Order: sequence, then structure tokens, then C-alpha cells
Amino acid sequence: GSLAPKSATRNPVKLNNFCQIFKKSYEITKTADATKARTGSALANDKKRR
Amino acid sequence: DPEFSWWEEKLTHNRLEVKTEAAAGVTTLAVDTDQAWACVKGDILMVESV
Amino acid sequence: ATIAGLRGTGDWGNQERPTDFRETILWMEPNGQAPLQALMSKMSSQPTT
Repeated sequence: GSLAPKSATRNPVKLNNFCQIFKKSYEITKTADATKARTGSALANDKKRR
Repeated sequence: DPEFSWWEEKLTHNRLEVKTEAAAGVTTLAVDTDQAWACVKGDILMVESV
Repeated sequence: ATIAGLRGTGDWGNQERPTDFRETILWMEPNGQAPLQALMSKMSSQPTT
């Protein structure tokens, strides 16, 4: 038959971070693009490496 | 947004430290700063051991 | 830790509580009897070479 008690509470903590821009470029002449090489297409290989 | 944030919360015990020595028969205890706010009427506290 | 037993609008974190905003812009424009380009609207047009 007693009465209800008092109440209490709390708050959390906050954290944050940032975003960053990344760039990686490749370039090839059109003459070298047109040519055929045993290793394969040069543009695709450059894309994969980069 | 390039900046993002989040919140975290921990669950912890209700632990108090008695700064001033109290003998048997004392009804008032001194604790650290702002520690007594968590406790309310009806809580059961027990002295801890090593 | 808050003991007041009543959580209020003040008893929240730094950025836990955003206020209310009306997500648009209310624009103000010049007002008159003629259109905005008054001289142009009361004018003819002919091409040039």
C-alpha cells in the first residue's frame, strides 16, 4: 500500500566523423588505344591498375 | 551530409563512495559530488567487500 | 544525471533537439500594374541580320 517513488534519467554521448574525396586518373593516346598489344587492351589494363 | 554523427549509451551500476567515515548508528552519509542524485527513496544499498 | 523527475525540453543533449523549420523560402518581388519587363511587353519584335 505504499506510494510510487521518484524518477530519474540520463543522456547519451555523441560522436562524429567526416567524408573524404578520392581521385585516381588514367590517360592514353588514341593511337595507342587503336593498336593491338599482346598483353591486351591498354586502356583496360590502366583502368585495373588505377 | 559530409559530416555525420551518432549516439552511444552504456548501462552501468549505481555505485557510491563514502568520503567521510561514519560509525554505526549514523543515519546520514557523505558521498562524492552529485553521486546522491541517482538514488531515491526505497533503494537498497549494501556495503561491498574486496 | 537528472533527478528532477520531469524530463523537459531543456534536459536534452547538445544537438539531440532540433527546433521546427519551414522548409522553403518566402519570396518578395517588386509590385506594380505593368509586368516586370514593362518596356519589353509593350514593344514589338523583328529579327536582324
